Amino acid sequence: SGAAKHHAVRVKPFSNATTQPKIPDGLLTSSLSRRLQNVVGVRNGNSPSVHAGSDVMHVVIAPTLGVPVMIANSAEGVLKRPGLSQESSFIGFPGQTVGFENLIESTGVPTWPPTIPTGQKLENKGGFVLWRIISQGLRIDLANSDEENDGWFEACRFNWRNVPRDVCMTPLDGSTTTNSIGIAPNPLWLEEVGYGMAMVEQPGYKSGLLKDIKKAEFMLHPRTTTHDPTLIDPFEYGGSMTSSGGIDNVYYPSDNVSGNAVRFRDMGVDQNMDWIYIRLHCRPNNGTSSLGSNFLFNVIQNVEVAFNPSSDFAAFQTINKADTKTKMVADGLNNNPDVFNGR
Amino acid sequence: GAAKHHAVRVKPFSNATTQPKIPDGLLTSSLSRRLQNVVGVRNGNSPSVHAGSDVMHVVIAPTLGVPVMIANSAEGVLKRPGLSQESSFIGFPGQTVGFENLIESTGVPTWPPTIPTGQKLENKGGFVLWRIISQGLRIDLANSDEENDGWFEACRFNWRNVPRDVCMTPLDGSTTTNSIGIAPNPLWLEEVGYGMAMVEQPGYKSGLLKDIKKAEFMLHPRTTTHDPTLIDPFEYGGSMTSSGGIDNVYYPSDNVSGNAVRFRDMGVDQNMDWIYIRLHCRPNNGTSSLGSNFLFNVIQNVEVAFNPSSDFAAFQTINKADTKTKMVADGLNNNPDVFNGR
Amino acid sequence: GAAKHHAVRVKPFSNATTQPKIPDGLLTSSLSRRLQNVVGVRNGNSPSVHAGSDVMHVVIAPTLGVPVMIANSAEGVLKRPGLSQESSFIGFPGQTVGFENLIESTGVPTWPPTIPTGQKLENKGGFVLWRIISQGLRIDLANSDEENDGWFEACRFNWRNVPRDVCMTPLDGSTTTNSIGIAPNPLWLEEVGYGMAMVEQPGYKSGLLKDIKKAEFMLHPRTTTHDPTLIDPFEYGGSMTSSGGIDNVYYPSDNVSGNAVRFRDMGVDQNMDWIYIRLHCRPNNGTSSLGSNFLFNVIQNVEVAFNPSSDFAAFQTINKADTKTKMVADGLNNNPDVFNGR
Amino acid sequence: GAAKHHAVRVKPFSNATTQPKIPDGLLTSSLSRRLQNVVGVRNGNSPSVHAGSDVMHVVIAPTLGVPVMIANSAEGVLKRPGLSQESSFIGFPGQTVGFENLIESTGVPTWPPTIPTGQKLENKGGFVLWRIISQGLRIDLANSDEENDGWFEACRFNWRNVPRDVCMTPLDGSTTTNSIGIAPNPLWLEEVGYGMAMVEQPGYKSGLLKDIKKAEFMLHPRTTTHDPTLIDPFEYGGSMTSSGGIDNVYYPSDNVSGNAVRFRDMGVDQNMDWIYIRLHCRPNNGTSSLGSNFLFNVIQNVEVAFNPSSDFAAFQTINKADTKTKMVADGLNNNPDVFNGR
Amino acid sequence: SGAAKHHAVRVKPFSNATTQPKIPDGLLTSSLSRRLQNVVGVRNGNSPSVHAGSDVMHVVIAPTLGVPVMIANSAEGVLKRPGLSQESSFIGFPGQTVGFENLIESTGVPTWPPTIPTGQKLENKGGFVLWRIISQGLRIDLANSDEENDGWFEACRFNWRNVPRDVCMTPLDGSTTTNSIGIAPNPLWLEEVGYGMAMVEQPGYKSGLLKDIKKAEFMLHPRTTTHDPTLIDPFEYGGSMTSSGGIDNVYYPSDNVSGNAVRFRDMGVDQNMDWIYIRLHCRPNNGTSSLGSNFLFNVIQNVEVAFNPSSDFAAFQTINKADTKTKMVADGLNNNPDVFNGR
Repeated sequence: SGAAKHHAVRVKPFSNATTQPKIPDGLLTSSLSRRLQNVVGVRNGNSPSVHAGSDVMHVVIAPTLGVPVMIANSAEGVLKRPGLSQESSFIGFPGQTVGFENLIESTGVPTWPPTIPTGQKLENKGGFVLWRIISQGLRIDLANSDEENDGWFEACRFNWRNVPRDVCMTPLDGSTTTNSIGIAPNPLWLEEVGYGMAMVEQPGYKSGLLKDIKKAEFMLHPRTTTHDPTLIDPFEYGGSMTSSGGIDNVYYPSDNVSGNAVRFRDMGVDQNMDWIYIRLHCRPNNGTSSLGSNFLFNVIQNVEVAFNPSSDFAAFQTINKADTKTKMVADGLNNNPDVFNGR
Repeated sequence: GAAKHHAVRVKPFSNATTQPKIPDGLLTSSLSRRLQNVVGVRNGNSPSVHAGSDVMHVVIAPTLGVPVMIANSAEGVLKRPGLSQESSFIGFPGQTVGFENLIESTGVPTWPPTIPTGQKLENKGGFVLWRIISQGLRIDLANSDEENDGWFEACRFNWRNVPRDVCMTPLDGSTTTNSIGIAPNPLWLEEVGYGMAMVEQPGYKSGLLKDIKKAEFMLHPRTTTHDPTLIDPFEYGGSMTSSGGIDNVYYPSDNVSGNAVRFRDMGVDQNMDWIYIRLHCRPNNGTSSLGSNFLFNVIQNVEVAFNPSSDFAAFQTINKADTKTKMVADGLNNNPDVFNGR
Repeated sequence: GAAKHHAVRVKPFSNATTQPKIPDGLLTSSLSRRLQNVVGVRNGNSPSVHAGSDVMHVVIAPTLGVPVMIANSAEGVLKRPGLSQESSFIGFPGQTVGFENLIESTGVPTWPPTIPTGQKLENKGGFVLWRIISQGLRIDLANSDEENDGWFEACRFNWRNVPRDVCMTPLDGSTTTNSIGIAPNPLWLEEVGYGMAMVEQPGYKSGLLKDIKKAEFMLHPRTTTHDPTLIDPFEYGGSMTSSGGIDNVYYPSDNVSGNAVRFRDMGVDQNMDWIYIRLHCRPNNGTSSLGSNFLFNVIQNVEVAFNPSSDFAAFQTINKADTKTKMVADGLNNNPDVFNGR
Repeated sequence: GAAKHHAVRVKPFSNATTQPKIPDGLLTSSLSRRLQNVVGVRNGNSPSVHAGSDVMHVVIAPTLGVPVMIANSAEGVLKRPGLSQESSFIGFPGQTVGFENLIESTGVPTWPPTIPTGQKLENKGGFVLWRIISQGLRIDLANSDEENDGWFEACRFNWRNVPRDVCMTPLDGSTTTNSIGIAPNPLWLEEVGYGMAMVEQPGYKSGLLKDIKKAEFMLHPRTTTHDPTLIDPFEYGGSMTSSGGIDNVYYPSDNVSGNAVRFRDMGVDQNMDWIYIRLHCRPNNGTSSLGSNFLFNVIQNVEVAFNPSSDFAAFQTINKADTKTKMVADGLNNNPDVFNGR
Repeated sequence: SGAAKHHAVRVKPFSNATTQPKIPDGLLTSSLSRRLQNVVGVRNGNSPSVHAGSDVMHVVIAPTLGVPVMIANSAEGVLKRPGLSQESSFIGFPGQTVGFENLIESTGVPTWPPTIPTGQKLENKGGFVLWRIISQGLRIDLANSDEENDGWFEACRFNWRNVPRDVCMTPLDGSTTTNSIGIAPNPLWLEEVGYGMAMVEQPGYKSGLLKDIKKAEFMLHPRTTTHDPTLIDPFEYGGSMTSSGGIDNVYYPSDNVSGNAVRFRDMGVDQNMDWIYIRLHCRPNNGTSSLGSNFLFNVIQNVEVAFNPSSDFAAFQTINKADTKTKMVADGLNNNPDVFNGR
């Protein structure tokens, strides 16, 4: 049937079954989908202070809108965020429908970084307010030569604590300056949960060699029950959002109890999905004799949205027909807690 | 009888039962009311706001109490001159649903609200959880064969969910009664509706006004579970505003306050889509052409869970889940056509 | 496999499994705890508030940690004299659930809260998502056969959903311990309970106190997806309040603040209904006649999704969806009878 | 799977799918858009060109973006007085297709073109290959029943294929907007249309204007492979021309230049035929009798192959060949009747 | 049936069949289980005296409670235990239910290292006294690059001689200082049995290359007969326990004939299981031109316990139902003496 391609994309995020996947449950009567993808080379960094004497690169793949991947202790992170935000780098989906634009609220002039405490406005540029994740996957390949392919990795999926300050907003293209913004997992989660986490005790935890990580594939799991959409609400902020104050330009709620913090958390995250945390114990990188482990990151976030009539995409929307196999497809998918499976 | 419930679900004006429900077993004890109103509507002769324009703009939204807003209406021109797009509203007065505005400190009922003084929007329905079983609109042109020209175009759409797109106004369509309901805000036309490319929306249709009596407009639900809407307590000051004139149409001052989002959530069944209609009517200039006369028949079938303090709580019955509910919903919403035959 | 889960769903006190679930596959990885408590309750001898009254008022609510509130109990009269309707609370101390009040600036645990100074209600469970698999109360008249007179009446109702109808108090029923849960507020009796004509409510039943040992009260879930509740971070200054006395029962200071709605949403499983019970007991004069003594047995089967930091995360198991879940829920909630044969 | 595609093929206004295709597997990766427009058209009141004439001449052509040209319409009389036969154009503004006139040396967009200075007609779609899945026109007499008199006649014909029979004008029907499409040139009426004895043409039909609401005009494709059209880069100086007036209707200055043939080939899907319609309307004297007012509804379902630079490239889907394509096309084109029952 | 997951964990210690495995024989009427796991990077050390001129790392995986793995001649062992206790390192299960706490008996104040000869008390902190091993496995992966993956290994399982001084107590987390204690195989076993053992003569002995050890999986074998639980008895000691006197803080019975020695041996070891001894003939490590072989150790000990009513875990206990396939599952498992099998 026609739902076969949708189910295939549901269980295999990188599947080539269809360019316009859907969750065939009939929730979004008329909707369109985009397969957001990005491929980036990532290398563990040589940090002077924050990750001094550490060859561990920390990866969080989260169901956030636009910037699902956060990497701490990457060379790009050390370059772009020196000593700030855990020297992290972000992989997002620039030049694709989703995203926001920061404006000065009083005048409407786009502005990045935000000039807080002055009033700001995150303008939703996607032409949609309801969105959900069909499936989200990450593929990591060790791109070093055979004489430098040493190291290992550990990974586990987990139930996120839903703390507003665990998510942040950063440019979709991974820079610190472009005013096309997405929602990313905050590096603050690493130093409050991630670094101290007892990974081995999490169900589904797995480990392996970096030279074999190219055979692994990490994907988030949805619920077996109906996958409710996330509603993007209007968002304006003054001092209710904050950053480290440095050139990293990673902004997150100033606290966890304000109404803005909860609104930001709810609108920026698909809370039907789980999170995955990966530690890459890489080849050392000191810049003189060891130059770290270079990786190939391939992240795909399949998203279904309901476009509003003002959008030019509203003409392309198609009908979402409910299928009888959707629930059992999802249950079969999420009945295995293994953090990764073979490609 | 699940068959009668399904019949009402797919045909809002069906007479299968007087107590329809969504037979999914979500609300354990509940009671439903089929809110209805019949109103005559004519495109207005506005001096400035719609000067020279023969288009009457109709929005049918899944709001509690006042589903229909009509801009460039003769009633709108008379009641709300030069304000709120000279709109008129069709609601459900004298039926259980509704609110009453009070001055919060003293408790004195007060309409229009005395902003910035603290106000309270008291829920008078005796319920806090509500949902829409089905909503329908029927329009008939009431002109003679010598005056029955014109055409219409309509489409359903996914609403952008902006708090200022909804407003609160008297249920009976007046500006003073103080039996308030939630309506689509005429400000939606100024920002989305007027400049909207209707022809590009899926399910868009057009037709002649003389043939609109054979059409029927209904909102479409989701195929999945139809979650109910919760009415929260509502007190406000400067967080709500209006045009400041005698139109007495009030709405959130901005789109970002907590009150704005609470108002949006509680006033709208966000499981249902919206429909927009443009009526290209006979000109109404006041001297040589006197417009198109319409009969509007709007029905909103609502299911609520009454609280024990209500004088309707004793009449609640059980909601029994039926197997065919999802199939009925999917069959209903699989066709995006804005209207069908009656 | 899922038969034990269904058994616990329909029978809260069933011995089928120590780790029940709602087998719908909603929480992929989750663990469950069967929160239970057995207490002895007798009607009190109030000097002023319930002076001369022989009625104990019991509310069974789907609140996290302290589901039962008893007004005009001996323990209520002793611990909370002339305050909060001299009510007692039955909670689940020493088990996983609960909060801890802190001074926000320093993090030092502190009970009672030092209003209006900034307080933080730290969630001490390792979970943020929780839902009630099933909740039930058993009441046993422990009086001698010679003193078995009296009668009771009960009803289930759709809850007002007002923030001030819920409160926070120590889990162990005291006023001093800094392990806090969420309880139905005795203010609900003042506003709704006392003035309710219970006999009119659907599913209302009455019986003799000597036959209450054969009855079982249990809340009714929905037939649709039992969506979980999210515990949000909570910090309060003047947004919470109390009677000002030593009863230390704290609740939102109004029904409209952001904290009020957050508290109400996070503390209550809104997929369940509430139960109100009136116990008409033997009089308690304090010296010679000690009224009626009961055995209260309340069980709240809760499913939670533990976060990584929790030591319980290692024990979580996979929730597999079962085909009979909807049928079981609908069969359970299709009967509005407030109690069924034990 | 392909049933929806066949439905759109035989019924241009069908609601089967928002992304139709010709399922022949010609374009491996492609996306489709259903270009539609609904306009009100009434016969004009010309001072000189159509002075005293009640006939509107309508050409439905397979031109990219502006398929319909109406001569002697009120809008034509207003926008293009005494020029280009006082014609109106119905195009598809704001949708993907269209061009932009530039000054060739600087690249600055400029409309009208500054002949004889070098101009460039930049293709603003992200595609170079395009073909028409199906094209149809619906005409509705919007006059009152009292004023429903008049008749119409129509025929389909094999097109001359002369470059000056096509022109470029703004997509939105204006004379000033710099979003350009390809339209049938009103010069074709002067050379062919006006002097045509329509009654002799095969498939010719006539009817009453009051019954045109029951008719549907659609172009007929071939039964063989529907080969796509290629949009070539186009730069022109004196090779294009206009009447010299404010109507801004531009067409090749002769029929033999390389640019003339390139323009003709790239702007027209030559696998389709054309349709000529004569509407004999009520007279329009400009003050008391306003002639006949129609509702024009034209849909052009187009399949394109987007190039990598386009943002639409990500949305392209695989065109799978179907066994029923040839049968569907042959069944469609085997009937030369100019219109069929709506 | 439901016993399928239990049998799967019985035969595959790293199986993801269930998070709460059991031995479905109906011995422990009401019980709860924990899957104790730890993942540690291990490298053969460069010792100056004890393992001078030796590239052999000695691994013993024993059915001891909490610290099943002992590695001699590891870099961590050379660092933490210089010249003492065979320069060994231990992989245990910290932060998981099992373990002990050392106290001064007279005052009850926790104290590590013990201040012997003064009276000490090993306080059982698990909330249980009856325990048994469902299954125990070890996975070793060579984490060197392809230009440093030289070496080989040999392994054999054996029947332990049950000498009390062959086991010891050491912190669960592998340090020498944390007061959360477990039971480990004593390095003294190596110099009395292990170093001189004729490994090739033991049935089931196998050998291979270090670059292929990642395909091997070592697991202990239980008896085919009923798996009796081990009872943890109260334990207090003065001079009946001893160490080398150095900063290694590895403590073991002072002799083999005291009542305390036998009690320690019986309570700390599941004597229904066999032992495995592995020799890793690693790449040389001299600190100037060869830096040894780096490994990834992944050890899992699946344990079933009966919690006492004072424990908070007593509420979570489930019923142990006897299954008809348990005996044949165990017999099929232990009928092959091969020291390792493919993963």
